[PDB]
Amino acid sequence: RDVHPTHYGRVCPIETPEGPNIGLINSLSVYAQTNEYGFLETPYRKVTDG
Amino acid sequence: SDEADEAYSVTEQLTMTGINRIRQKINAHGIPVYLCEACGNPIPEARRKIFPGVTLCVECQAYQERQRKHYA
Amino acid sequence: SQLKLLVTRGKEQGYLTYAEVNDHLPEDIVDSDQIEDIIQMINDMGIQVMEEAPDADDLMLAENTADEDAAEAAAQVLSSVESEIGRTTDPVRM
Amino acid sequence: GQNMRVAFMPWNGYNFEDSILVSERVVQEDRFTTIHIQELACVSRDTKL
Amino acid sequence: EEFDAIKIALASPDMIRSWSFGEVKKPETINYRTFKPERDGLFCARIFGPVKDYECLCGKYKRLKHRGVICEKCGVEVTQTKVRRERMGHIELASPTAHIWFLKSLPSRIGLLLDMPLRDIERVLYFESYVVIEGGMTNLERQQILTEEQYLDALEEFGDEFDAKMGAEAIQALLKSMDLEQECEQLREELNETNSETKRKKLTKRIKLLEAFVQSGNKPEWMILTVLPVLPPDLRPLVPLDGGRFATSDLNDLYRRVINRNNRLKRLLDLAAPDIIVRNEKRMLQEAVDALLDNGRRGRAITGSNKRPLKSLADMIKGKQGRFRQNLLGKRVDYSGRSVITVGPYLRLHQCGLPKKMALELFKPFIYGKLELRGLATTIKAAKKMVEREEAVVWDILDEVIREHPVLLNRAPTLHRLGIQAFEPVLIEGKAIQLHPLVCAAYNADFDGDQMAVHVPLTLEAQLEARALMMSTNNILSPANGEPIIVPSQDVVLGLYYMTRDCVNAKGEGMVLTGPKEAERLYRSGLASLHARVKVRITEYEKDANGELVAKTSLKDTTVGRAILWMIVPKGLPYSIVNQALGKKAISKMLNTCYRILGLKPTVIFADQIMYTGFAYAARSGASVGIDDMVIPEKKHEIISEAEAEVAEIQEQFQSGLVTAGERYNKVIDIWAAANDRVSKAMMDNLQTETVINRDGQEEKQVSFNSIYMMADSGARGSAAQIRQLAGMRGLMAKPDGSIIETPITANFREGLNVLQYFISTHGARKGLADTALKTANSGYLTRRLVDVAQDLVVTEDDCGTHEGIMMTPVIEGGDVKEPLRDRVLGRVTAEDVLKPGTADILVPRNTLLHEQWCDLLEENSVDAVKVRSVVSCDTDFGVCAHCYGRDLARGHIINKGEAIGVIAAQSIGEPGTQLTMRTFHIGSSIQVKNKGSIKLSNVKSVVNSSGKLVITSRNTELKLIDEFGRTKESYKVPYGAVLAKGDGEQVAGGETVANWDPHTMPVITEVSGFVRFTDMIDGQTITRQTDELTGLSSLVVLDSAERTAGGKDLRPALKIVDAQGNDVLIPGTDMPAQYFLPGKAIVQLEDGVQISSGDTLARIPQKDITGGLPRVADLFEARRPKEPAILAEISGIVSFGKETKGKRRLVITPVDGSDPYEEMIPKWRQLNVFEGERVERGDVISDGPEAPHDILRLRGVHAVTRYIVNEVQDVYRLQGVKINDKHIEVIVRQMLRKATIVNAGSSDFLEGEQVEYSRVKIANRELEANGKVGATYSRDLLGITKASLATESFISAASFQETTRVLTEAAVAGKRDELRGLKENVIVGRLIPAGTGYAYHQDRMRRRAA
Amino acid sequence: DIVLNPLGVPSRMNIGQILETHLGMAAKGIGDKINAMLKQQQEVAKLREFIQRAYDLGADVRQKVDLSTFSDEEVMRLAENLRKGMPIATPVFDGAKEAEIKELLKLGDLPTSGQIRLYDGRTGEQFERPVTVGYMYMLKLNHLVDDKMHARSTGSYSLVTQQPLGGKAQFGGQRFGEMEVWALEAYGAAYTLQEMLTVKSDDVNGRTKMYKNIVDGNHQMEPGMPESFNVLLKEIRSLGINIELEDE
Amino acid sequence: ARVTVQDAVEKIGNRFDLVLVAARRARQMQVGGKDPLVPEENDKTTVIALREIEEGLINNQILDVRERQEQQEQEAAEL
Ligand SMILES: [Mg+2]
Ligand SMILES: [Zn+2]
Ligand SMILES: [Zn+2]
Ligand SMILES: [Zn+2]
Repeated sequence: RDVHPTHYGRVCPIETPEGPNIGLINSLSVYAQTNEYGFLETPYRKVTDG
Repeated sequence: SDEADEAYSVTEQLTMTGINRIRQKINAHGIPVYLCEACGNPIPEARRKIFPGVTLCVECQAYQERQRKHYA
Repeated sequence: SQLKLLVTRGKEQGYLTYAEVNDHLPEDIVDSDQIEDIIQMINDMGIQVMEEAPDADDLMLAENTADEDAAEAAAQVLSSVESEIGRTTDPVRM
Repeated sequence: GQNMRVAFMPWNGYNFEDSILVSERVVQEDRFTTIHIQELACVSRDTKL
Repeated sequence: EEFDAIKIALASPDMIRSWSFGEVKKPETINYRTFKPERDGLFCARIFGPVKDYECLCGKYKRLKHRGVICEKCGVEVTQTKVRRERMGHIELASPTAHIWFLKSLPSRIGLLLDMPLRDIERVLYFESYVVIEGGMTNLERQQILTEEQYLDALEEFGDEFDAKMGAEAIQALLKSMDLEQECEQLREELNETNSETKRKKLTKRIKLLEAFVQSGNKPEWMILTVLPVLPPDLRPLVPLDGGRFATSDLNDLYRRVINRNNRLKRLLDLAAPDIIVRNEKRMLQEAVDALLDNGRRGRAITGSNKRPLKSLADMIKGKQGRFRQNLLGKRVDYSGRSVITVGPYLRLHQCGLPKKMALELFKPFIYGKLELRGLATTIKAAKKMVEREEAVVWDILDEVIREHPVLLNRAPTLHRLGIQAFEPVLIEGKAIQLHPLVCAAYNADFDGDQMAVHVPLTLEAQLEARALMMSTNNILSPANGEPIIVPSQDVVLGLYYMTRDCVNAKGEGMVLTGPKEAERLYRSGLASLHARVKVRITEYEKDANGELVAKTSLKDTTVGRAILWMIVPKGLPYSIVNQALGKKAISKMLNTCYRILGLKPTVIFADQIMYTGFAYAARSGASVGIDDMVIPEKKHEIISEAEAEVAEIQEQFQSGLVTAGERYNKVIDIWAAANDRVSKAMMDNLQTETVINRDGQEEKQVSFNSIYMMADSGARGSAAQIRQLAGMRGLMAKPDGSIIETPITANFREGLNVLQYFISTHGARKGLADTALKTANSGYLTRRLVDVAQDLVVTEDDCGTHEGIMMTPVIEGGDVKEPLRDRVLGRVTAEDVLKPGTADILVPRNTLLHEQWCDLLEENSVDAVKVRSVVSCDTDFGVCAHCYGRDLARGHIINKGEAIGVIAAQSIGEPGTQLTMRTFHIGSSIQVKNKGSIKLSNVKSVVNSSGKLVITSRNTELKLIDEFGRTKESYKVPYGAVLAKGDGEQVAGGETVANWDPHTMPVITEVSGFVRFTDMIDGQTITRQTDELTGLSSLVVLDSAERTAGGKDLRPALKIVDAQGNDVLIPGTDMPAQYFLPGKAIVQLEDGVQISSGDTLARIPQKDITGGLPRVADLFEARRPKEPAILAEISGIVSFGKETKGKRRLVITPVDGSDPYEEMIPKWRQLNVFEGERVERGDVISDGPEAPHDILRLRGVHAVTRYIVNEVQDVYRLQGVKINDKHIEVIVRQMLRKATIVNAGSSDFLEGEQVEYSRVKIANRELEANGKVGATYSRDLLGITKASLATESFISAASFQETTRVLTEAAVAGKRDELRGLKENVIVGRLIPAGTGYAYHQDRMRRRAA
Repeated sequence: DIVLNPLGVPSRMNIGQILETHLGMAAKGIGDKINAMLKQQQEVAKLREFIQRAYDLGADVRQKVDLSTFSDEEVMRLAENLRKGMPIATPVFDGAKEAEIKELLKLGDLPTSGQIRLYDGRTGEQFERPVTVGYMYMLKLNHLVDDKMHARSTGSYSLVTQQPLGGKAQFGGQRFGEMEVWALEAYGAAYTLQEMLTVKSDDVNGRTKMYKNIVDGNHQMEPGMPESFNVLLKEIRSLGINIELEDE
Repeated sequence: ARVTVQDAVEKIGNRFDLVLVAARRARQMQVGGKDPLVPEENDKTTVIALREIEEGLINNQILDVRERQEQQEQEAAEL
């Protein structure tokens, strides 16, 4: 029912229907997709040396 | 009241009890020890200054925290 | 006798698990119908689980029913079913 | 929804706990006058009689 | 139909035929073309009556005159069609069959009725194994089962004079062939001869069973069905759904299966198939019937065409959907409604608003009656068309039906009995039930869309009850404590707190006013502000005379605000109540003083006037909130820099190897919480006194009018914590594991929160949600469990006539007095008369309802303890007398006769339970007197040492603090032998230390002062070579058991005290000579060669969490023995040791002379806090730790355990800050410790070691010892609620909340003629409840009966 | 228009709505300035300088518009679509820092404090202590009242257990469940309870005798015995259990 | 037309016998038994019964005395 520190960008922390089942109805985040194998995956900007 | 305000009070309780548990763990009061309470080694006075009343060295302290990580 | 040790652990610990009971059970029966009977008996015994998950909090917290005069007969049925032989269940298999 | 000129002040407690106090200029203009559409069915079955 | 007690018993077969209306024979139900019922299947016409009212099946007879005649063509008794709902038909099961309940109930009814284990019964039933049935006398025991080959041989063994069957025929033969009087005689025989307490225990148990089963009207073979009744046709219908699809119940399916298998078995018998066939068929029929009854206990249900197991007759009674819990308590209700509630401040508090349309839909019958009365519609149909047109006059007639007709208004969960209040109505445009505002605190209802439901009371008794008991203005005192529950909540208190404050230089400064009236005439016209400090001439009416009101004009020095508030305060109050700031606490104790002084009418009308003026001036304040209102401290950036540098210190010191990772984490979290408290204080001191303004001079500072500060000061909303989060930083989010994250939120809400910080906030926010989602869904479990145990309890005597109550004093936990005496003896009635400290008097008669006048007297004379009568010692039989419950109620007078106090008690304990943390929750060497006041020592056993200081030689000397008043102002618990300084009952000075002792180590200080030597101290055997060897301290310390030899275990470690020659002086008073013996780890320091002083540390012996949740209360009432039970004395006498260390060392205690031999086995892994040479009082702390309440009850007595439970659960509440009066906990305890045990029956007829309940045995011995005979000793028990509710005189009650099957079957075999006269019972069977108004009715029926 | 409750903000840390109220107030400030500049209709140069002030506005952004590219017959269209109020944006965690709002209020002519003196509309005298105003965006959740309202005097009835079961808006009584019964037992109310679950609800003769008595203006209740308990007897008796009623 | 009953509960105590007595009295005034003894304020019979309780002119004893009086007045009109 809880938020784990890897939901950052893969599930909205502040969208889930309070009441009977909180946290079981997570909402897929804005920019996030589905991996090839099926996991969730968010974007990042590749940083080179600096 | 509301379904948010109850949650606020519960979260305040949770963080309060946590913070008080970790303020209770720090000693900051006691009599100087001058040497380990486990191995007899000396506690260097810098570390005693950082925590008044350190019953352990840093070695024995780390060892005890490390056994306690497995929570036994 | 060890299934009686399952009984005493269910008494003390306050629950059991599928792994616990499946550990203590008398070997060589494993029909899964005798198993369902014995699990219903342990439920009817002092233990009131049968579990999967250990706990359990304020959500229906600190529940119990004494149910005296059922424990002595249920534990008896356990110790008798183990010691003598493994009884058949249902009637198609009969 | 639609944006409308709010003002924070108690005003006689027609908003005591969490209430709102909408002024009839909001209800005249039909700016919450929302529309609902229904599907009433009336079947015609085949009774033995 | 006012019948009687209901009665239950076995279902005798010919009885089951008398219930019949013709055997069902065929599995058909209906006819697939014409949907009449086929004859005769589960349905029928001739069996279970006609389909259409007064109409035959074939249709020959179709008139009311022909009722009764059965048509000659299809035999259908032409009668009503509701007779289709009461006729039971039966089945003629060809072979017999075993009723599953009397087979698999758990303790088998047949098992312990035949003296036979269950597995053999399953053998004989499922054809596993043969069994003898009266095998004569050649070789075989009667119960002696066999197997196939054994029976085959035995037929060659004894083919004659032999009788062996198998199947239901066998069990029925055994039960029938049994003769119960024979077994009673045999069992009384072996009770005589076989003298083995376990043996004759179970022997006498089974004889108890058989005598019970005989004294019923039953017979043992009725447990094996031959005839099995079918439920009627209309309790398991076959409704024609639209489309030809029928939607039948499941019992049709099960009965179809059973009728199939019965017919098939009969068909097999006609052919005489081989025995495998008939055996498998009888097994199939057995499984079919066993699935009919319970569909469980058989191992695997037989699911229907779904994958969902089909419900069965033992399952339409059971569960939270069976008829008991789902249709005998929770039933829909005509004449109800609901809507969105709303605000509606224009109401007096005794009238809820209400829509015109809900009114004209609830009161149609009333309207119709009135409209046929005023001739506006000659017939009722005309009146219907009228009120369905909504014409002009039906609104007038509706206003004439809704004049004095109280609607009941309910909210969704109705926790406490204020949850369901009535109101009058006031017809309203709209569709929101405009509720009052004040009552919302009672309902616990904000207006965020919550929906209250209105019922309507039909009758006339119900209208008088919805007016004289449930009206809104008769329940303003909360049932759980006398304080009013009409506390003004949020806009009203902000209105007053803005009204009655004072800014330093407003208009109209200092000008005097002629009264309140021109205070308003100044304010409204604008010549002076609402608040600017001002002399007026108030006129307060104090009423010190007997009911008088003595006017007294004056010139109080006030504002205009307080004065304009004064025009609303009624007469009797004094003006010093509205001269202060009028926060929320003060504005509520305004109403409290009003109710305590002027009664109820002026308090009601005054609460309404307060809400009106509060809303008015709260609107006039314009108390708005804006973004310039949250002032950040300008000293915030510095504090955050400073703490973020201290973390730099700990980081540098961690990467120097000086502190572990745990230590740096703790230190970091410590410096962040410190920065947090500093920043919050800095903001709050930039916020509170911030406003600085200037009266005709330089400057001056005052409390501010920062809108958020008034909203945080009044008590309207919030506090300093939320004001922290809005302005200062907001703490350290705690991740839901429980571990607190170390990355604090250095920002706040007036500033932003960058992504990380908001996200870290998400953890704790969602944990709060995921708990207040489980709390709202499991909110009433505690009230449910309490009203199960404490329900049938009704105040049914005017005066029990006793003199035995519990002693009340103000609790003091080693400090400032927590709970004074006027909060505990406020309502309860005294037990024995009270004497002023000289006795001087008879201060209060023993039966004086201690209302606040008597608390006035008690607090004027400084009374310290008032032995007040208490619910747990009332001497009433099935009830609780009028006085001893006291007075508390929504009213303020003595409790009426009958008012069901069990329920309102359980609800007083259960509605604040919503206001408590659902997770459990743990909070975590010298005495220092507070102030002036003498010292007071109880149980003090001191010695006048030759040193001078004082030392206590008693284990349990409490160090109190008495004044010259005599009151107990402070109390402290001295450990053993603490070094004491001042006198015993003497005077000391304030704030001065008076007692010191050894923190961790236990002195063994001597008794008198005499010479010393040693005995039995041989090193290696009893002692060891100890010494602080840098000092010369020869310490031959007592050896423990693991270091003393196996003869050393037989040795006695000792300290002998020699007199001046070599002998041993008697211990003063006793004749044990002068010496102290000692246990293992009795660390010795000195040796033989010194004369001791009183206070000699002859040895050195080494060595609280308060759970505060709701589950602590659940476990308190469950009375579970804790983990480490406080070992406790058992016989008031000398102490000693026992058989040394058989794993658990054995204590031994001995009285003066009496039954000495008590020895106790103790896990020697735990300290024994007792001396080796003392006289442990009964009920004395041998060890420490939480002590089991059962031990309290068995050692000390009732009042001890009741004071224990009440103080423990009161700790659990007043930790959280929740008020609940102790009547309620005491009554739940009186329901706890109801059962009893016996020691010696004697002149009674109860079994000795039997458990029987207190009321029954007490009336038994009361009437016997009332005769010339002798009583019966009983040892009181104490059950948890979940088990103390488990025993009930009724079975209709215990069939609701216990598991139904065990209740029904136990009552069934026992033939228990259950009366009525509970509350679950009558609410089930739908007659008058015997609690409230129904009590006079039940007294009526009591008079009817027994005459 | 709407007059919310200030006592709801400090207790619930959602100061977001107050910042939104100030920003919306400023946005309609820009809108009304455009409205005047357009309704006193000036020339496109005035609107260009002003709207171009409204879009540049101080701190760095990713927005720059350069209204010297629009034609006159576009900036007039743009102004007409802005006169209702200049729609301001605020990406979620990159919001409008308060100094930006104070400056966008100075671009109007509102009071930078964000608060206005409000004269009451009945007594016509100044609310002391300037209140907040501004335009808050308010939805309308579909928990409308005329879907929740409901009332049932005598509707249909169920089939196996004769209880109120009506359909339309659950066209039947409210679930007078168990805890409500504990409430009504807690009072002395016994007759109200009885007619709450014997007459009004189940007893299929008691209810019509009740209705005839009500229409006759004679508030009695000849209760009888529920129908649910009668079904409970027939079930408990369908088992092998003789349940009866002693008669005395 | 009556906010409380508190005067009534003062006069005829127990707060439940009040309910029962008032209900009986109200059935008298509604069904054609009798007419009120207090000047009606066009209130329904429930309020009028609580009020007549409030004056100490209806209670259980007085109602039973009138039961007796009407029972004995009938037997002298049956003859
Ligand atoms: Mg709500
Ligand atoms: Zn060390
Ligand atoms: Zn016929
Ligand atoms: Zn009593």
